[PDB]
Amino acid sequence: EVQLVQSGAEVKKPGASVKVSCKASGYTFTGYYFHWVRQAPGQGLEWMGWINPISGGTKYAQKFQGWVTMTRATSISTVYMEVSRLRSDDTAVYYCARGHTYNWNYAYCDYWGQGTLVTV
Amino acid sequence: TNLCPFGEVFNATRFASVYAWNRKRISNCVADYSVLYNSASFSTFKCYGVSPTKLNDLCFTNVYADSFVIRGDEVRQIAPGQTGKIADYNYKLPDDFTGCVIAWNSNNLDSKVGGNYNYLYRLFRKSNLKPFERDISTEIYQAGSTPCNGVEGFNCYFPLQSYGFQPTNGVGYQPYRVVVLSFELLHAPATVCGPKKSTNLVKNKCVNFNFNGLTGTGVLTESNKKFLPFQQFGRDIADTT
Amino acid sequence: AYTNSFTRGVYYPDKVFRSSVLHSTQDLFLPFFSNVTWFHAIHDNPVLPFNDGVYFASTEKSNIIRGWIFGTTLDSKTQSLLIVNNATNVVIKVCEFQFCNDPFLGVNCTFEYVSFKNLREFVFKNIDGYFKIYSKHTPINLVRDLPQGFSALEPLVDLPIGINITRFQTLLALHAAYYVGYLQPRTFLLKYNENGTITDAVDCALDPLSETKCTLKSFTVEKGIYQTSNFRVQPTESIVRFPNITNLCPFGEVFNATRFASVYAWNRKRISNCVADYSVLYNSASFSTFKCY
Amino acid sequence: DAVRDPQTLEILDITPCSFGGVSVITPGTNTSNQVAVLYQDVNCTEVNVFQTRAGCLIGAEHVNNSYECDIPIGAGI
Amino acid sequence: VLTQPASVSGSPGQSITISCTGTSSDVGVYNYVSWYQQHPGKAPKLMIYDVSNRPSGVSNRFSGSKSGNTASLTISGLQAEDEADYYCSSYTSSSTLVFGGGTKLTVL
Amino acid sequence: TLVKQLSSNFGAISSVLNDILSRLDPPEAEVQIDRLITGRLQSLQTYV
Ligand SMILES: *[C@@H]1O[C@H](CO)[C@@H](O)[C@H](O)[C@H]1NC(C)=O
Ligand SMILES: *[C@@H]1O[C@H](CO)[C@@H](O)[C@H](O)[C@H]1NC(C)=O
Ligand SMILES: *[C@@H]1O[C@H](CO)[C@@H](O)[C@H](O)[C@H]1NC(C)=O
Ligand SMILES: *[C@@H]1O[C@H](CO)[C@@H](O)[C@H](O)[C@H]1NC(C)=O
Ligand SMILES: *[C@@H]1O[C@H](CO)[C@@H](O)[C@H](O)[C@H]1NC(C)=O
Ligand SMILES: *[C@@H]1O[C@H](CO)[C@@H](O)[C@H](O)[C@H]1NC(C)=O
Ligand SMILES: *[C@@H]1O[C@H](CO)[C@@H](O)[C@H](O)[C@H]1NC(C)=O
Repeated sequence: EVQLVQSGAEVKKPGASVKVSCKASGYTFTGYYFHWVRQAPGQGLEWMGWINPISGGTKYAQKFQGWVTMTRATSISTVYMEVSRLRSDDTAVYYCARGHTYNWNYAYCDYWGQGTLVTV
Repeated sequence: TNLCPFGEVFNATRFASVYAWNRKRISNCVADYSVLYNSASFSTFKCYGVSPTKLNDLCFTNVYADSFVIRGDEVRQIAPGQTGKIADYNYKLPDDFTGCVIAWNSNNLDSKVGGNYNYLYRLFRKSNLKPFERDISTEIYQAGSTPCNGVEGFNCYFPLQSYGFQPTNGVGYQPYRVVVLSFELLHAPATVCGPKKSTNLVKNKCVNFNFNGLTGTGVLTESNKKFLPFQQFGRDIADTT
Repeated sequence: AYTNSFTRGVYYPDKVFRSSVLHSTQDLFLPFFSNVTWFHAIHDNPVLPFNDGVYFASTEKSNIIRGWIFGTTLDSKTQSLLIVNNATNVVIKVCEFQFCNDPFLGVNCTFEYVSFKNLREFVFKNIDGYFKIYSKHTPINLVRDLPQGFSALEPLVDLPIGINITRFQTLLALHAAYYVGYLQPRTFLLKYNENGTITDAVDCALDPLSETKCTLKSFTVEKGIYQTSNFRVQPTESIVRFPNITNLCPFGEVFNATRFASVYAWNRKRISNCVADYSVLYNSASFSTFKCY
Repeated sequence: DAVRDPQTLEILDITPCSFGGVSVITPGTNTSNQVAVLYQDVNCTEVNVFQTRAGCLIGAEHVNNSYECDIPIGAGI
Repeated sequence: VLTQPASVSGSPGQSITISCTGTSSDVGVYNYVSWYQQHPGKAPKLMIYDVSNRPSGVSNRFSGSKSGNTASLTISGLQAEDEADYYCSSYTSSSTLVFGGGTKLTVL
Repeated sequence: TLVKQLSSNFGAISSVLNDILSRLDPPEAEVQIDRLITGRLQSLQTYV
């Protein structure tokens, strides 16, 4: 069965950076995209981007372009998501989610991690 | 006197994937294939054009060595005029193949827990692969209308995918190493000769001769036929030596 | 500027000794009396196509032509065979060389090797990744053009470079005219004398008399009428006709079906009147087995 | 021999394209390098030109005077 | 990007509906809608993909639909455990994934 | 004409009998040889 285990809860100051990890298991790690989706407290879901574990191809959300970096290590089956220049509006639960591997598609995020709360 | 570094080839610690299949041009050796032949450590050993025993005691001018890692189920595809993933998009022996192909189980070396994400194989292409055509290109092929722009997308992701290689798999679903020999003949003298020992030459008597694998019966005499420096053989109308 | 190749561009097709014989061989030779482009090195080093093989010739008095480059782009993006005869050193490399915008000599490598008055003929050809070099150096007394006469070229080198060669360029020594021809799969009748030296040749496709000579395997033809060949008119263009229809085959519901019957109660579906694309399945590469007879 | 066009139901004959043997008429090369060419069993169309029953003869000049036969071509020529 | 009502309520056993309104670059054809259910204090789970298809373990009383540039999630035989945030999601512009604002479903 | 025919393969891997025998095992060499036998036999019959 698909398991995604995220890093624990973080607190940051404004202007700082945070790097969240998502450890994957229970399937062929490289064979599927990883999405990041965030949710501000009491607010809706916001798509952050996708990363391809093969080579490391990414596409971000337009609104986060220039301060979000997604990376992966294929040896440990872990995806990382880094946000720089943090503000109070970046206070959110950060989810990794496993999806398909065809880029252009609907309903990307099928299997969700437990979520990482980051407070700024 | 020099020998072929088969040690570093077969006993190598690292292999490249099939699409990025490696090559080592080898020449000017004394070759003993029987060490492998009778090693009996190989799950498969077949080739076409030459019996093993007969090739051991024979000279060749040029030999290549190629190696990669494939799946058991697909091992059969490494043969002239086969079809499938590998035959189409990763490797394709020429029909008149005169080399030698070998494979053994390497589940104890190459497989690893959790799935080895190292080795790759090409999936799609616009056309068939020519003989010995390598395609390292990870260019996103575009089977659609919209521009691709390099990113992996709704049209034709990477023609490169990694095996699983979980050790817990069946027979056919475990990696088998492979080493494809190539034996070719040109007008250049045979450099990679067998472990045979020469004898003295006797003139003006009917003898059974063997010069560099070329055999026949006849009387060897001195001649005043002035061969050019690059010429090794002279021929009769009958195409005999 | 162009010139008459006359009977030049003949090399020994193999490494077998033969003598006192007319031998018929098909190989890439310079066609007799063909046009070769004439370039000048007086008071001219463009990139020429290689095609299937190149004849190169030069006339020398001061050894100005000192090298050759062979490849597709000749710009460090691909492997490019480089031959340099700097002074007394035949140097061959096959590196991904960065060549100059205008390559000349002043007065990821897989291979390295180190060794008018003069006509220096060369033949450069690629068979299955083998780069074959033939050449002949012969004394001459002619400035204007290629001298008329016959002289066969011996092979010197065979390099297993495995390089895809489509273009080439020359290298001139700057403080010697040269020609480019191309080889064609021509049949030649080669005359070897008593010493195994090629002394003459017939280009079998030069003219009807040459065709006669090749048919009779002789350089001399008795008086009479000879049957030498068969003429055929060639086709111009293709005509394709199929019935104009549009309906497709329901392979979707067959293969992608949700339910299959057992073997003894095996199902059948008669199908007809479609346009069929089997390549969608063929290249689907989702099938463990696909054979037929 | 003939086919019905699958789109438009008419019958088309198929006649294989013109071909024919080629003869070269030559005095020995010990005398001259010049030759005449006979295209057997064709008209002087597809191909100093003389149409004979033997085919199309090119390169030979046609002369009114008769002589004893030398190199025979055919049908009294 | 997609517009949902902020709140929908119903009694146990009733049918409720949740609307999702988009555009011709999302919900309009060519398009496929998904729905997520987020139970309080949990990650979202997929509920509907492909307008109306259910993943295994999703009950038949959850049904999705799409008409033009709008979509709907219908929940029949409403249960207390259905109290959750529901998000529509869709593909957009042949480039990007978008969400609705979320609908809090409450059970009376 | 008769002599030259010997140099034809008649579809064998080689016109040279010894080259077949020196490279193939009997079960394979026999096939190649049969091709040469057929060709050569035919050649003599024509001559006679
Ligand atoms: C060679 O070039 C000349 C012009 O100098 C031209 O008349 C002739 O047709 C050319 N011949 C061939 C065979 O290319
Ligand atoms: C010619 O080039 C080589 C390098 O490839 C160099 O070693 C050599 O010294 C050069 N010239 C002479 C005359 O030695
Ligand atoms: C062969 O070479 C010798 C010179 O060594 C010469 O005397 C003889 O005439 C040559 N024969 C031919 C066929 O030219
Ligand atoms: C071919 O084309 C025309 C339509 O332009 C149609 O009338 C005719 O029936 C067609 N033939 C077949 C065999 O479908
Ligand atoms: C043929 O030509 C040669 C010159 O090479 C000459 O010696 C001979 O007499 C000629 N024979 C005839 C019959 O024309
Ligand atoms: C050659 O064609 C013409 C028509 O242009 C015809 O009159 C003549 O009979 C034809 N000759 C032969 C022998 O085919
Ligand atoms: C022969 O002479 C006649 C005139 O009587 C003329 O019409 C004809 O063209 C001549 N033919 C040849 C072969 O010269």
